Amino acid sequence: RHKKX
Amino acid sequence: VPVYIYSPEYVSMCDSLAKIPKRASMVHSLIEAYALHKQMRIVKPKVASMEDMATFHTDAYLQHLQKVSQEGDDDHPDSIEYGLGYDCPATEGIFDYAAAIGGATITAAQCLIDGMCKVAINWSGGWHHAKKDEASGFCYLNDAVLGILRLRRKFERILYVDLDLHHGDGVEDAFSFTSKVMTVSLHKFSPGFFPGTGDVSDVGLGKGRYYSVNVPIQDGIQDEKYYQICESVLKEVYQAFNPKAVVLQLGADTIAGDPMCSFNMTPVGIGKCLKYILQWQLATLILGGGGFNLANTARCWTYLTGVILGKTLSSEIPDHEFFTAYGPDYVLEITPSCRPDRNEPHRIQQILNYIKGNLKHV
Ligand SMILES: [K+]
Ligand SMILES: [K+]
Ligand SMILES: [Zn+2]
Repeated sequence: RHKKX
Repeated sequence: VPVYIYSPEYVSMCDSLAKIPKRASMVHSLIEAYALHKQMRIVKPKVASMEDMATFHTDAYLQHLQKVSQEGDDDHPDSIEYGLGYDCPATEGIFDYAAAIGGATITAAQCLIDGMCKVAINWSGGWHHAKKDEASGFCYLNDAVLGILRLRRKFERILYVDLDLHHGDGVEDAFSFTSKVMTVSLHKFSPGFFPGTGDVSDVGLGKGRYYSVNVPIQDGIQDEKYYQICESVLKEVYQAFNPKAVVLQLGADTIAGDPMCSFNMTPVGIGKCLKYILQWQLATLILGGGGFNLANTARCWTYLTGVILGKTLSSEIPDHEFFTAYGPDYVLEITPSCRPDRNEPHRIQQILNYIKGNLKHV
């Protein structure tokens, strides 16, 4: 799970 | 005559989105300041029903979003399971704002089904990261997916083209197993960069294998090289897939001056891509997306509305509610930054050759 932000 | 999805109340809802406050008003205001709305058919959006939204999103996710939206409970403990948190805060009203945006895109698609227009525009749509059961990347409901599912009532092959800075992972995921919808995304692809997916080798799954197309691109690309890549891919895709309708996501976070400071595009480069697609004379649904230099995003989508209308706009920003946001020069044109293009021609060529190999199976 990446952060956008 | 293009349909323009708009109402004052709709724009006011879209203005409350946490990562882009006031952007919808700025975009509409500048379009209106150039009088482009007088050359389009203005259509008020219908709000999406729960049944509309549940054609893609799960009941459990929709119920959670409805719950935390009621009072803006950004401290609910179950929000991280549903993707809410830093990127997607539980802004008060977000469930209804998202249903309005989803309904606006569905309304655009219905206008296209009915032959009301050949181009329908929802500049406040394009929230392409949202998953069936998860908010993601500032997207709570995936209006692009909802719009494609509405077009599927009539069109057996839909081409989704995604020119946002980010990979359109939510739309690609939704249709990964089907060949009725081909997704094509050009995006920055670099480990650590959101959402982390969309390599050229990601081509979809099962019956949808080779019906997803990804163009991974590095920092610094400018108008000419971007259009060359885009036209090359779309030429092959059009010949191989023969779409009957197009959904085009035009996130302006690629544009020079965006705080994300990744691509180095101007609206002219994106406009050339848009013109290439419009020349196909297919039913075309136009969406917004990212764009975090708000004035530049209004500049871009205003210019692209002109491109849709075949109209050349004056360089001078006209007087309007947000005039002072365009200072000190008050012109529509955007100037690229003086930083390097990290895209090597040999790498771009191999990406294009890999895609052409993929599309032979189509
Ligand atoms: K993209
Ligand atoms: K697909
Ligand atoms: Zn984006």
